[PDB]
Amino acid sequence: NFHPDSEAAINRQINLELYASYVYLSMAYYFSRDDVALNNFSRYFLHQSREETEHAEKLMRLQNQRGGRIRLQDIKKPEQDDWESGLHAMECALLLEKNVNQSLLELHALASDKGDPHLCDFLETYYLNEQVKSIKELGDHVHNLVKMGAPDAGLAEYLFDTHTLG
Amino acid sequence: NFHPDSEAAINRQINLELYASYVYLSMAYYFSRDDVALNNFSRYFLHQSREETEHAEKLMRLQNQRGGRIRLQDIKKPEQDDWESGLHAMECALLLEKNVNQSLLELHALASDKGDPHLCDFLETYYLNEQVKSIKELGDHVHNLVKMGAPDAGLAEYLFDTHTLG
Amino acid sequence: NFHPDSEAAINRQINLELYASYVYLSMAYYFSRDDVALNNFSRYFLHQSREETEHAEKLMRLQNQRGGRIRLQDIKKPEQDDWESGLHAMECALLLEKNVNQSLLELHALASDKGDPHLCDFLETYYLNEQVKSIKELGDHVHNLVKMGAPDAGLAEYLFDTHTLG
Amino acid sequence: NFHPDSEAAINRQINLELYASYVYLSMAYYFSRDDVALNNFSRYFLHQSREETEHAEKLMRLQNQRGGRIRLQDIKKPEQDDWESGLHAMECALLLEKNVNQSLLELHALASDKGDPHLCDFLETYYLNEQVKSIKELGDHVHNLVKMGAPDAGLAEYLFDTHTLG
Amino acid sequence: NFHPDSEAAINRQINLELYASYVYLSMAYYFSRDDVALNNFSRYFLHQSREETEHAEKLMRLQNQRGGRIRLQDIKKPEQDDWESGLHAMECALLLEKNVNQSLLELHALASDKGDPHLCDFLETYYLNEQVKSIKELGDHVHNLVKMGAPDAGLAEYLFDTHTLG
Amino acid sequence: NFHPDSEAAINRQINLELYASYVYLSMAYYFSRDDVALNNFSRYFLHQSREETEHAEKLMRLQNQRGGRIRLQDIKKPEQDDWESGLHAMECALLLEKNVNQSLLELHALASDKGDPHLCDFLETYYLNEQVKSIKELGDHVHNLVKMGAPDAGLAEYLFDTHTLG
Amino acid sequence: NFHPDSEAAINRQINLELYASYVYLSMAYYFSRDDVALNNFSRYFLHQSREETEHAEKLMRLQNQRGGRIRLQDIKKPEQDDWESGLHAMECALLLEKNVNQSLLELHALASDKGDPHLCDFLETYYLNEQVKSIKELGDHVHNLVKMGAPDAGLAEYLFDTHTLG
Ligand SMILES: [Cl-]
Ligand SMILES: [Cl-]
Ligand SMILES: [Cl-]
Ligand SMILES: [Cl-]
Ligand SMILES: [Cl-]
Ligand SMILES: [Cl-]
Ligand SMILES: [Cl-]
Ligand SMILES: [Cl-]
Ligand SMILES: [Cl-]
Ligand SMILES: [Cl-]
Ligand SMILES: [Cl-]
Ligand SMILES: [Cl-]
Ligand SMILES: [Cl-]
Ligand SMILES: [Cl-]
Ligand SMILES: [Cl-]
Ligand SMILES: [Cl-]
Ligand SMILES: [Cl-]
Ligand SMILES: [Cl-]
Ligand SMILES: [Cl-]
Ligand SMILES: [Cl-]
Ligand SMILES: [Cl-]
Ligand SMILES: [Cl-]
Ligand SMILES: [Cl-]
Ligand SMILES: [Cl-]
Ligand SMILES: [Cl-]
Ligand SMILES: [Cl-]
Ligand SMILES: [Cl-]
Ligand SMILES: [Cl-]
Ligand SMILES: [Cl-]
Ligand SMILES: [Cl-]
Ligand SMILES: [Cl-]
Ligand SMILES: [Cl-]
Ligand SMILES: [Cl-]
Ligand SMILES: [Cl-]
Ligand SMILES: [Cl-]
Ligand SMILES: [Cl-]
Ligand SMILES: [Cl-]
Ligand SMILES: [Cl-]
Ligand SMILES: [Cl-]
Ligand SMILES: [Cl-]
Ligand SMILES: [Cl-]
Ligand SMILES: [Cl-]
Ligand SMILES: [Cl-]
Ligand SMILES: [Cl-]
Ligand SMILES: [Fe+3]
Ligand SMILES: [Fe+3]
Ligand SMILES: [Fe+3]
Ligand SMILES: [Fe+3]
Ligand SMILES: [Fe+3]
Ligand SMILES: [Fe+3]
Ligand SMILES: [Fe+3]
Ligand SMILES: [Fe+3]
Ligand SMILES: [Fe+3]
Ligand SMILES: [Fe+3]
Ligand SMILES: [Fe+3]
Ligand SMILES: [Fe+3]
Ligand SMILES: [Fe+3]
Ligand SMILES: [Fe+3]
Ligand SMILES: [Fe+3]
Ligand SMILES: [Fe+3]
Ligand SMILES: [Fe+3]
Ligand SMILES: [Fe+3]
Ligand SMILES: [Fe+3]
Ligand SMILES: [Fe+3]
Ligand SMILES: [Fe+3]
Ligand SMILES: [Fe+3]
Ligand SMILES: [Fe+3]
Ligand SMILES: [Fe+3]
Ligand SMILES: [Mg+2]
Ligand SMILES: [Mg+2]
Ligand SMILES: [Mg+2]
Ligand SMILES: [Mg+2]
Ligand SMILES: [Mg+2]
Ligand SMILES: [Mg+2]
Ligand SMILES: [Mg+2]
Ligand SMILES: [Mg+2]
Ligand SMILES: [Mg+2]
Ligand SMILES: [Mg+2]
Ligand SMILES: [Mg+2]
Ligand SMILES: [Mg+2]
Ligand SMILES: [Mg+2]
Ligand SMILES: [Mg+2]
Ligand SMILES: [Mg+2]
Ligand SMILES: [Mg+2]
Ligand SMILES: [Mg+2]
Ligand SMILES: [Mg+2]
Ligand SMILES: [Mg+2]
Ligand SMILES: [Mg+2]
Ligand SMILES: [Mg+2]
Ligand SMILES: [Mg+2]
Ligand SMILES: [Mg+2]
Ligand SMILES: [Mg+2]
Ligand SMILES: [Mg+2]
Ligand SMILES: [Mg+2]
Ligand SMILES: [Mg+2]
Ligand SMILES: [Mg+2]
Ligand SMILES: [Mg+2]
Ligand SMILES: [Mg+2]
Ligand SMILES: [Mg+2]
Ligand SMILES: [Mg+2]
Ligand SMILES: [Mg+2]
Ligand SMILES: [Mg+2]
Ligand SMILES: [Mg+2]
Ligand SMILES: [Mg+2]
Ligand SMILES: [Mg+2]
Ligand SMILES: [Mg+2]
Ligand SMILES: [Mg+2]
Ligand SMILES: [Mg+2]
Ligand SMILES: [Mg+2]
Ligand SMILES: [Mg+2]
Ligand SMILES: [Mg+2]
Ligand SMILES: [Mg+2]
Ligand SMILES: [Mg+2]
Ligand SMILES: [Mg+2]
Ligand SMILES: [Mg+2]
Ligand SMILES: [Mg+2]
Ligand SMILES: [Mg+2]
Ligand SMILES: [Mg+2]
Ligand SMILES: [Mg+2]
Ligand SMILES: [Mg+2]
Ligand SMILES: [Mg+2]
Ligand SMILES: [Mg+2]
Ligand SMILES: [Mg+2]
Ligand SMILES: [Mg+2]
Repeated sequence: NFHPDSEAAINRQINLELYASYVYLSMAYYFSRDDVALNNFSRYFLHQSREETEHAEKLMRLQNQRGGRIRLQDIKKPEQDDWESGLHAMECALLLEKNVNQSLLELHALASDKGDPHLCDFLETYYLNEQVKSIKELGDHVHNLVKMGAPDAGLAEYLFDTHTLG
Repeated sequence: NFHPDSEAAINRQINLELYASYVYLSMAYYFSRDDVALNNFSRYFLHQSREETEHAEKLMRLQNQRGGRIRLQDIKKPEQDDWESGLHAMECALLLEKNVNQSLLELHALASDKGDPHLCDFLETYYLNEQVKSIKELGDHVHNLVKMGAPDAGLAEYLFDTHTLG
Repeated sequence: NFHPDSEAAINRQINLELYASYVYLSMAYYFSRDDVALNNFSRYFLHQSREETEHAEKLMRLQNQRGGRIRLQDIKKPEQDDWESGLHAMECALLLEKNVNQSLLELHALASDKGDPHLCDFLETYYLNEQVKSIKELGDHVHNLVKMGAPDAGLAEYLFDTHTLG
Repeated sequence: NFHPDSEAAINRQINLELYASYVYLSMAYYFSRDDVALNNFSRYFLHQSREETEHAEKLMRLQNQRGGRIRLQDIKKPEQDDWESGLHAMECALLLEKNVNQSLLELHALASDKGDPHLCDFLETYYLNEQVKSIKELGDHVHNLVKMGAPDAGLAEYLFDTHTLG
Repeated sequence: NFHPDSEAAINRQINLELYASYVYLSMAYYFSRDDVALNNFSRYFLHQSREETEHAEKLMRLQNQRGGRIRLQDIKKPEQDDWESGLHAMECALLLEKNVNQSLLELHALASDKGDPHLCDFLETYYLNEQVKSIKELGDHVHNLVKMGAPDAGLAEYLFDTHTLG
Repeated sequence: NFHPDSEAAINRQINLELYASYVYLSMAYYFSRDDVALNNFSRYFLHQSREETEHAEKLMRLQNQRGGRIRLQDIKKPEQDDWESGLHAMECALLLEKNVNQSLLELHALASDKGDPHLCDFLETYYLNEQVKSIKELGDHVHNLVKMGAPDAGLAEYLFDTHTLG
Repeated sequence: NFHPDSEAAINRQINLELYASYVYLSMAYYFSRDDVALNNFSRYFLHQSREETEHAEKLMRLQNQRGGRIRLQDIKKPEQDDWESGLHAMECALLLEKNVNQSLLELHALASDKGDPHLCDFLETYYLNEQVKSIKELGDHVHNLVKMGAPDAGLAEYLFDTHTLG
């Protein structure tokens, strides 16, 4: 029981998860630049990158298990190589995770229309809550950074780096 | 002491390592397809993918350490999604690793011309021998698979999967 | 296989490493002054001093191993006894390490011209990367200190001392 | 109690054992070639090489203990550098070990004629049975390889490599 | 990327390392003669012999890894069977190691001309420093033995044997 | 309670301790020369060098604790780079330690005149007895070396190196 | 299967082994004399005495096992009570062990003539090699002692006692 629009949509989500992994990887190595040097922001985003790779692998295994055929696409480069500040990176990540969430919600609605409860359950089990938690955590971080005066307050990002992300 | 052609070439190698990671990832999930089902070929290529990601990260850290600026590019999709057979995948990997090697050798020669012994040493230390070992190992595997009659001999790939890659 | 210009240059590097050790020692005891009292800056620079002594000893052992004759020179005093601030000391260290690096690069180029691959390898193995890492780390520290408002912001150096150098 | 023909014959056996060591070393590195890649054949022959070196050292110690003078000779190269197949190498080894055995039997007969029971006992204790066991084991291996269809059956040597020599 | 002059030169070095192994083996069993009986000189040279065999095996593995073909030659006998004294053996070893070093330096220069950085790095990593250390250690031993009055001073070699080589 | 002549004198002693450290370092690497090769003399003098660095650091901490200002000077090179023999080095060290002792005694007398019991106690606690013990130990060593016939007796320094300094 | 000449010859060897035990016992207590005082020579010879007693007991058990009748004889006193020097004792022991060896070889030849392979094997297993090793070891010791200048060099025997026999 597996539709072609479903196979295709899963393949599209695979690519999106790999893109998310790459964005986070880009931010991780931005924050270990010599003129940024926020080593816990770096570690934070590196860990998120690795999570996103696992998100992609889970969908690839789903595709294999349902007898679909994985069709990989180019992984697009992140839209910035200078992420400007710890606050700006967090805000960009929050938007990324909200766009990923809405793609997952779209995929869920497609699965519901197709009467594919196995795909709905897979998404609900592995993706939808983790996305909500991600979105909440990034939102938390953005709020704290703004309240502390980032990015122009000289100490906000340094102190956020050593305590919250430490 | 860091040239712009050098920075650029390192960025090009970063992208190539990420491409290699993606090729191996593609082969890993080909071999767990229901009409392939060579689970040790899958594990083998998955491990190689993860190594290639580390190869890319080491160059990104080098770029940061030398004060260069990482400039990421799209990661191109692998040229096949059906890798046809365990032998064909191994042959395709051997070619990939030889092309990666020749790009690394080109980068080494650029570094030598630029009088950048730190970059030469980095490459020699982390890349050139691992590439030779990789190339040798894949060559070993290709030879064994051909000698056993792959891919048309029904038992060659199954038995290679359970013993050599087990 | 060992040239006299090579022996001489190694002796010059020995002296430079011992000078670097002395500079760091001077900064270590500046920061435990009663009107400075940044005890983790002190510990940081003391550790760097001890590393530099080991850098000098490794070259002395190289000289002995190659059958050269160690010729020691006066170790010059550091150019300041009041290092003014945690930021100023870090900036002065970064410059010192860049000058040491360029002396090591000069020695490497001399060894290459002399066809002395043992000396090239020794330098590449023990010196060139450690210098790049040092330079990067000091650069990181300088950037963080400036961003936090050092030296005139009353809390920047205190907080850098307790977190980054803690 | 030690004859000159005896001293000379022991010296000749020393050289023969060292030759055997070298043959096995040659076969070990043949089987780790990229177009052979039988890593357990390689390990097997490498272990035999090391045994043969010990066989030579025991006779050198005997020579020293009896007050004879060790007179070393050139160690001849093995007669092939391409050993052609796992079966052909095993057959060549069996012949080598039979020729070594017959040289040891000749030495034993010389010792018996000379009334040198210490040399007879040394040979019987350390050499003659190990040779018979070697010859039997190689014969076992040759028989199994032929029965399985080596070298032209694509799987015989691979499977012998992974099970018998694993 | 592997030249025929390179393959040939590596094969020549293999043979030279095996020759060095044999020289040391010859000296080891000289010093356990009943009219020499310097059992720590014996152990010392025996250990050096085993190291040299490993030096040869590393180059054989390099040859296999680069896709070259190992071509073994006769291993020549050492030029003496009576090494005359502990001092004379040490002096002969120092010369051997200097000749081996110069052959390795020649091979390095060949690799540099051929633009083969993998071979340069292999040599620098595994051979050139060990040779310098060897040469220094043997030189140390020769100097101590001469200063103590060897070989004609009845106690020099005995005492060197029990303390330095003990 | 801290005089300017006192601050100055402590600074002069700091420099003298650092000079002593450097002399010992010079002797340590003399005795690991290939034409000296007395590795326990080397270790002995290396340990003394490290002690002298600690002697200097203790006075720097004293200066900081009393609110004085450390003023570092050039560290002069040792007066010899060829220390000639194990006996000559020991004799030169004994003289160095006696000159350091007399400088410490001078500093103590200055402190007594200034009514600075904290400085007197510091010196008595950390310096004066260690100096007497040092002087006695070096004197012991010199006496033994002369009695054994150093430096011209071929075995005196070798045997002193392996037993007393072992 | 046991001849009377064989029984008799074994009885003669028993007595010879007991004589050897007594000689060594005599030398052991010579070297603990107050005007000799070489306590490791003493321990060495005492251990050899105990070995010789075991050599005699093994032949007595052989005699009992073969159904022969042990016929003991007087144990003659050693031919000296003043063994003169550590070198002279070692030389006297070497001669004793060579005479014991030749008696054992004579017994072996008798057994061979009598077609008594059990007695030949007993001798070869327990006696002939131990004798060769003994003879070699004593020869080693004699050579070292002469080379060091014994007995007239005041330090040769003392130093041999503390190192070789320690
Ligand atoms: Cl899967
Ligand atoms: Cl695409
Ligand atoms: Cl950008
Ligand atoms: Cl911003
Ligand atoms: Cl923003
Ligand atoms: Cl900020
Ligand atoms: Cl980094
Ligand atoms: Cl791009
Ligand atoms: Cl395809
Ligand atoms: Cl295929
Ligand atoms: Cl194909
Ligand atoms: Cl197949
Ligand atoms: Cl199995
Ligand atoms: Cl050294
Ligand atoms: Cl100077
Ligand atoms: Cl100043
Ligand atoms: Cl400042
Ligand atoms: Cl400044
Ligand atoms: Cl501040
Ligand atoms: Cl031996
Ligand atoms: Cl020959
Ligand atoms: Cl051939
Ligand atoms: Cl064949
Ligand atoms: Cl054949
Ligand atoms: Cl086969
Ligand atoms: Cl290999
Ligand atoms: Cl040849
Ligand atoms: Cl000779
Ligand atoms: Cl000589
Ligand atoms: Cl000579
Ligand atoms: Cl001697
Ligand atoms: Cl302090
Ligand atoms: Cl000054
Ligand atoms: Cl001098
Ligand atoms: Cl002198
Ligand atoms: Cl003097
Ligand atoms: Cl001396
Ligand atoms: Cl019994
Ligand atoms: Cl009687
Ligand atoms: Cl007597
Ligand atoms: Cl005598
Ligand atoms: Cl005598
Ligand atoms: Cl004596
Ligand atoms: Cl001693
Ligand atoms: Fe996680
Ligand atoms: Fe995700
Ligand atoms: Fe996400
Ligand atoms: Fe791995
Ligand atoms: Fe790679
Ligand atoms: Fe690769
Ligand atoms: Fe460190
Ligand atoms: Fe340094
Ligand atoms: Fe440094
Ligand atoms: Fe805190
Ligand atoms: Fe074995
Ligand atoms: Fe053998
Ligand atoms: Fe054999
Ligand atoms: Fe199996
Ligand atoms: Fe070793
Ligand atoms: Fe070697
Ligand atoms: Fe060597
Ligand atoms: Fe100490
Ligand atoms: Fe001192
Ligand atoms: Fe001192
Ligand atoms: Fe001793
Ligand atoms: Fe015993
Ligand atoms: Fe006996
Ligand atoms: Fe005996
Ligand atoms: Mg994709
Ligand atoms: Mg996360
Ligand atoms: Mg793009
Ligand atoms: Mg873009
Ligand atoms: Mg539902
Ligand atoms: Mg549900
Ligand atoms: Mg979830
Ligand atoms: Mg996330
Ligand atoms: Mg937060
Ligand atoms: Mg890229
Ligand atoms: Mg791999
Ligand atoms: Mg594309
Ligand atoms: Mg394509
Ligand atoms: Mg290198
Ligand atoms: Mg590598
Ligand atoms: Mg690989
Ligand atoms: Mg294989
Ligand atoms: Mg200097
Ligand atoms: Mg450091
Ligand atoms: Mg100055
Ligand atoms: Mg100045
Ligand atoms: Mg380094
Ligand atoms: Mg540093
Ligand atoms: Mg920092
Ligand atoms: Mg020979
Ligand atoms: Mg064997
Ligand atoms: Mg030949
Ligand atoms: Mg031939
Ligand atoms: Mg046997
Ligand atoms: Mg064998
Ligand atoms: Mg078999
Ligand atoms: Mg050869
Ligand atoms: Mg060695
Ligand atoms: Mg020859
Ligand atoms: Mg010759
Ligand atoms: Mg190089
Ligand atoms: Mg290099
Ligand atoms: Mg090396
Ligand atoms: Mg060596
Ligand atoms: Mg020495
Ligand atoms: Mg000073
Ligand atoms: Mg001391
Ligand atoms: Mg001066
Ligand atoms: Mg001077
Ligand atoms: Mg007191
Ligand atoms: Mg004291
Ligand atoms: Mg001292
Ligand atoms: Mg003393
Ligand atoms: Mg009796
Ligand atoms: Mg014994
Ligand atoms: Mg009597
Ligand atoms: Mg008598
Ligand atoms: Mg037997
Ligand atoms: Mg025996
Ligand atoms: Mg005995
Ligand atoms: Mg001895």
